[PDB]
Amino acid sequence: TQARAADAADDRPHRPADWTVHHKIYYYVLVPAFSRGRCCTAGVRFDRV
Amino acid sequence: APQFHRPSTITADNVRALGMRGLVLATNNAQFIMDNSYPHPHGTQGAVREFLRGQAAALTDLGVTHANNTFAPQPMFAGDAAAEWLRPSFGLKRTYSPFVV
Amino acid sequence: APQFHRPSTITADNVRALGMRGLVLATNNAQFIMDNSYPHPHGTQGAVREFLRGQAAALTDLGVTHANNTFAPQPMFAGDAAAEWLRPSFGLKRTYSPFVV
Repeated sequence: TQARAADAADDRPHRPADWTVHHKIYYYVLVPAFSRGRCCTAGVRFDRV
Repeated sequence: APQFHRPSTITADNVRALGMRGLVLATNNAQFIMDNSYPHPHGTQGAVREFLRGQAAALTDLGVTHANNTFAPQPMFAGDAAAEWLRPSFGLKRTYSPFVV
Repeated sequence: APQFHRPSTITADNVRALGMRGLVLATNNAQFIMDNSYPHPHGTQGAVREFLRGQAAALTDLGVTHANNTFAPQPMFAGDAAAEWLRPSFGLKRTYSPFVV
């Protein structure tokens, strides 16, 4: 999921360290405020998509 | 010709040789009762493996036919250029309208 | 040719053979006085039953005269696709402009 299609790695993190922290602030904090408890996280059928 | 109510007949090349316009209709004109007596050897879910190798291949056959319709798609991101040492690498946010008049 | 002041005259074939444009003027040029000499064999409500089996059968008969003006009726709801093990079933909200030029 990195930008460089040429540069892939096994274990090296290409995103910054704050990239992961900003995610949990979004989904766990802003999302319950705007959903007010009506939202879900669904598994994906990529074959049918 | 591929038949969508038989599993062991659906391959990629039987789909790729058909155009993407008629590929919509052939899955829309199959039989609602499926024949299961001749299954695909890699599982029935393995029949889904080959067909999404098949539509993705026929995207390119649609892509060649509109190469006279769009321009050349440049690299999107930096770090990919030939002479990076006297001038740097850009990358085009593919946001314009590629259209050949 | 049905006479709408006599309830024992209206059949489905007397209404369907008459055109939808001519059905407007045939009923509007009828008689105010309702004759009670020959009632309908299924009662007076039995003629109200038979009166609508001829009109609504001309909905598709006017659809034939308008079939060269719109497109084929797509599925509008779920569970309607041929190869449902590889791709699902859609349904068109007919919010577009069905019109054939």
